[PDB]
Amino acid sequence: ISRKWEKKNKIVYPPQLPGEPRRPAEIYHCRRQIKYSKDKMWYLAKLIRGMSIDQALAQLEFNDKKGAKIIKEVLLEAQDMAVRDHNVEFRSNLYIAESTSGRGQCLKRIRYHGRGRFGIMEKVYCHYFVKLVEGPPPPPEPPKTAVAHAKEYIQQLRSRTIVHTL
Amino acid sequence: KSGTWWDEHLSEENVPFIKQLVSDEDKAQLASKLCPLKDEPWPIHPWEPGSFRVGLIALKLGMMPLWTKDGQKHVVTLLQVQDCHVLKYTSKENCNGKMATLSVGGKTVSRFRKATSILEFYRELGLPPKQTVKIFNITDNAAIKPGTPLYAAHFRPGQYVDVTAKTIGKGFQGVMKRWGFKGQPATHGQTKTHRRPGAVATGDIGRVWPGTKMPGKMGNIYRTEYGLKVWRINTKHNIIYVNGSVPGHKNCLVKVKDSKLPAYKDLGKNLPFPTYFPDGDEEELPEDLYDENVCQPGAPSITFA
Amino acid sequence: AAPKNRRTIEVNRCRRRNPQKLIKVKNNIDVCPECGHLKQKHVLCAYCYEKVCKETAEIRRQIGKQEGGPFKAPTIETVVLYTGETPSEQDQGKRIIERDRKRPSWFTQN
Amino acid sequence: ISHGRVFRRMGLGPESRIHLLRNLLTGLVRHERIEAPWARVDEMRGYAEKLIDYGKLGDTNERAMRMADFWLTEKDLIPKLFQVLAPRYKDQTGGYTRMLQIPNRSLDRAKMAVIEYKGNCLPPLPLPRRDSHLTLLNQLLQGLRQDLRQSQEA
Amino acid sequence: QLSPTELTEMRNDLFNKEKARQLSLTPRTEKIEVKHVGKTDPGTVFVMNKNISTPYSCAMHLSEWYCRKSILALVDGQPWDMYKPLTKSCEIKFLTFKDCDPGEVNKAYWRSCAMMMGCVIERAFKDEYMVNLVRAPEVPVISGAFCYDVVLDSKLDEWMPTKENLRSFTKDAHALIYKDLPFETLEVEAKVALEIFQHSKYKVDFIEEKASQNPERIVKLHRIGDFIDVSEGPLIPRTSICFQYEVSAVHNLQPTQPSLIRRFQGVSLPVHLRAHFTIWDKLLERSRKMVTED
Amino acid sequence: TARGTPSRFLASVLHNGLGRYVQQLQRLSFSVSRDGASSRGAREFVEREVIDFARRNPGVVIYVNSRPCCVPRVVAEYLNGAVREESIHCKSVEEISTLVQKLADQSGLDVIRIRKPFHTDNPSIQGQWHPFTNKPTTFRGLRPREVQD
Amino acid sequence: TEKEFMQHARKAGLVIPPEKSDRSIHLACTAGIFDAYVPPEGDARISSLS
Ligand SMILES: [Mg+2]
Ligand SMILES: [Mg+2]
Ligand SMILES: [Zn+2]
Repeated sequence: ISRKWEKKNKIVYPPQLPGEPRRPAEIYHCRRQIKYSKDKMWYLAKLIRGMSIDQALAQLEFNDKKGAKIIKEVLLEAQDMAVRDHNVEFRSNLYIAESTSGRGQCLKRIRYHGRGRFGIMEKVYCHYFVKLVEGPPPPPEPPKTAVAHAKEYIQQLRSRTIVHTL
Repeated sequence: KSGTWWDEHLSEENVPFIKQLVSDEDKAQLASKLCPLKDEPWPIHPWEPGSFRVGLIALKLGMMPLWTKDGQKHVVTLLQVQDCHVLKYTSKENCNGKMATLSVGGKTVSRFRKATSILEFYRELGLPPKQTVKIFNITDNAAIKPGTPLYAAHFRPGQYVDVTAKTIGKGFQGVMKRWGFKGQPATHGQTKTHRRPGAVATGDIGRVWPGTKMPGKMGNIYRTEYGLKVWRINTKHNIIYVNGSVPGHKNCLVKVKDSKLPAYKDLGKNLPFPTYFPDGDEEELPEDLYDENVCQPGAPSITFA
Repeated sequence: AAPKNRRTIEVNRCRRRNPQKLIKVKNNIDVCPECGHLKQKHVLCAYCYEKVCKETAEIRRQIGKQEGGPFKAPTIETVVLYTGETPSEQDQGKRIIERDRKRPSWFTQN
Repeated sequence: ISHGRVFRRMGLGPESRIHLLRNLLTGLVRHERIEAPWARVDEMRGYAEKLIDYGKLGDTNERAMRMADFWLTEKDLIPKLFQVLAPRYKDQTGGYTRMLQIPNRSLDRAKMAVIEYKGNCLPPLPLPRRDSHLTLLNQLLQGLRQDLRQSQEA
Repeated sequence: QLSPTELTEMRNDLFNKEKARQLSLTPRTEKIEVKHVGKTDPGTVFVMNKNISTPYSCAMHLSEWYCRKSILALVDGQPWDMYKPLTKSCEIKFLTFKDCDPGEVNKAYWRSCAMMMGCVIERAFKDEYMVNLVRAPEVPVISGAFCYDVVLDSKLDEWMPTKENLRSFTKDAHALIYKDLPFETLEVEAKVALEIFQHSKYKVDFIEEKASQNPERIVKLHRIGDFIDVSEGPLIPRTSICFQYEVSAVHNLQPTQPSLIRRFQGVSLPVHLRAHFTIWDKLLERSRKMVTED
Repeated sequence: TARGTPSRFLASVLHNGLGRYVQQLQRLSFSVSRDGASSRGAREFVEREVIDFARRNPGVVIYVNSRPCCVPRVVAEYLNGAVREESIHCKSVEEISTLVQKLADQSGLDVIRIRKPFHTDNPSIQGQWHPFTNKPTTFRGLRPREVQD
Repeated sequence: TEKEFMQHARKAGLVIPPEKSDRSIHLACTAGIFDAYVPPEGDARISSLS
């Protein structure tokens, strides 16, 4: 097995001189061996990806999927140790950086079928990973405007050379 | 970032006030257009051969039996014209077509459920928003100034009209209900085959021809019925009695215009052109305009010869 | 019918990660004016609905204890009374339920 | 094709549908406030509304007594309907019940609803309230109402 | 005299110099126990920094719902600006637009929109013309529109704005809303404000009367972008609070022979109280009518 | 293949040879084992040739380190920073001499596919072709099917 | 198929080593001061009065 996510909270950076700006706080948290499908949990992780911690909690509270409450508690305890142990001033000044699911250890059981046949069913388990970064969520990338298309097309036309010659 | 409706933040004392305020304004706007011939009307031209006038939008009320002096019974669909007006005019050159177009609407609805662009378009027109808008192909001499109301008297008894409306939807349906396939026998060994389409194509092509009759959605599409004559017209309620049945359910909006059949061309010589103007009329129309063959309800019982 | 060829992960990603397959963001979430917990616009607040049920359950428990038997529904009105309360002038001839508690602020007395 | 079909297909059939509605109605009569699936609450609401109308007819009316006998499985509730519920709504011509949406139950995430008879002795539900008249939008509309009111009277 | 582009530069410099001075006289780090009094999440205690922390900072401690919804802060029963630094440990309460009695919130919003609309007056007209504002009347909300008193040059005696001119004013305000400038407040001595607005006689009169009614003889100055105005009472946190903006019309007060007074008028509505297009249209018609204080 | 290997254009280092030629090889480091059959070719090479090679190329520094090793190696460094490491595991003497001589002539640039076998900063002296190069000009330059005044 | 996890873990702290054992934990220092010494008030001023 691999448990690198837990150790990611134990790395310490050297003290920063006043010249350089403030390094935003980051917290790595994960819950292991959840009785859930990693594919099903992926949708919830992608949904709350890139949003604020409190907005994510509101979205997860009213979601009907079972995995929603699991992530909600994981986000709640992640916010707790962030302020308590990670020098986070404002508990609402956090946004989700990366949220994803990984396959856990699963058992193999027999599913009976007719005519004496059988099928190997699998009790799926999965992990959930989440990283929280202090500060307001970054703005989403604006749609690429028509003028942006215009200059890009000009650049391609200006970057062409006479090929297969001197 | 959150959706909203008109009465979301209104208190208990403000909801009735707003509801009556818009209601009063809507009635005032509608009543301000009752005199089109005095509000600088467009020039009126005499009828000429090959001229096409504007149509109407009505609401399908229902059907009643109707008898004639011959003794036969015919069913008639009640088409009521309510709040029908001309919205805008597009010239032939602007509309890049063979004939100019005219926009007509009807069945005024609430302003709180309309788009911002539509609301401001009706704001300058000085009319409440309509439920549906239809485009009629007309000639240059048949132009009508926007804001002019229209009535069921635009048509006359003995005239053949065409009606187009969306048919009654029936959702996803099988081949038997949709295309009238014969199906399969219910007994004699048939196994799970009683409404199946069966073969869809031949084996050599190795594909399915486009347009093949297949199970799918039915209805909720625009269909037009031709060759429908007008037996009776009610002036007071603005109701047209068109012969036969028309597509669409009850209380549905149907676009009405003159018949396009070749045998019925050049029949608008005596019809109003470009439309009927009750305000400028010298005389008042009767309550009901009947057909020559239509027996009036108050007339004595028919005795045949 | 059986699959003819194995579907590649590129095709599966295009299907599983389709925009309509994703969970849509809800924009009808607001804070409850009373308790401060999240609630939907058209749905009663979970905190306030649940606290009413517990009080209702306690009163109903007192209802049955005073009732003391099935098929004995009273033919009179019922009024619940809290500690330090007396029957009102209009509260006469109606079944009285005694609650060993202080009347809640949200439970306005008629 | 279901056009104009005003009755839902619930339970094991028409007999089961009536029985399920009857059980919900009986609990609504006895407890004055019940919670049930949203669709079942909406269907049962019409039957609950009409019960008081039969109750207002009086217990001496034989038609109402037969209807109350069938629709109330517990016979002790019949005196309550004819002597408690009906006198309470004698001045009210409609809307005896109010129906609200509650958060979905955790068992199966079903759409839940609560229906209760008005004028009950239970603690009031957290009914949704419209905006107060003292807010900025209401005040501006109130000012428009007054100025319009003073314009027409003069 | 001094050009307008340099007048803003020196006024901003004076505002920054005063703000630095207020921070300098303040000690490094002191703790004030601010207790949260309200119907939601009671008993919470905020140990913040004096003259550094703000009611907004306490709001971020709880959740973003307070930050987004709380338009005004209630300190010890008197209104407090959202971004105004706290001076002592005291109980705190937050107010929203959709409250039982949002009278102070509406009044704060009414004065906030006056400054925004008042700000675009100077930038609207030509550089050759001169514009000197008089004051911001405390017009009631129920009047239907907020008003600002402006005086124009002797060239525009008979000049009245048309529809396009009023449209241009709205476009500038919407750009001002789009830029999302927070409202910055500063409590300063009367003499300090007098030298800031020494080039405006009306502002000098406004400062001296504000100091007269104030026993401490201190006035509050609010800053938006590069614009500084003398306003009475707390304002909304940022310019993004208002959603629908429009200036109704321009009216001339009487008499005009001693001095020409132009009463510009407009109406606004915030995001939390968004209205329908038809409802907003009727409010615009009502706001176009002239309004006077009682 | 070319599609799976990065390419570059033909070029030199600081226009070497334009005014004078500068030897691109700058340093050589040799690892030789005193005992071991793998270093016999390397050993005899430095007994008879490394002296003559050093005199031939005075601008190249040669280091000969004698340490135990299983694979003799030679490391070449160039002025552009490129480092080349070649093994001398069990080769003869006449072929290491050719190998060593080859590194001297190399310019140190990457030995990858060359897009063009020629390179020049001035491909044209009379001007590059443009659509108007062979187009006559009419009176006042009137466009086709147009009139003036 | 019958394969399962090895989830036989019982919560265990570090409280008491097994008893009736000659070997015992050797302590190097005491838990707390044997007698508490109360500092006199005003010792900060006594610091000035060296
Ligand atoms: Mg078997
Ligand atoms: Mg249908
Ligand atoms: Zn609540």
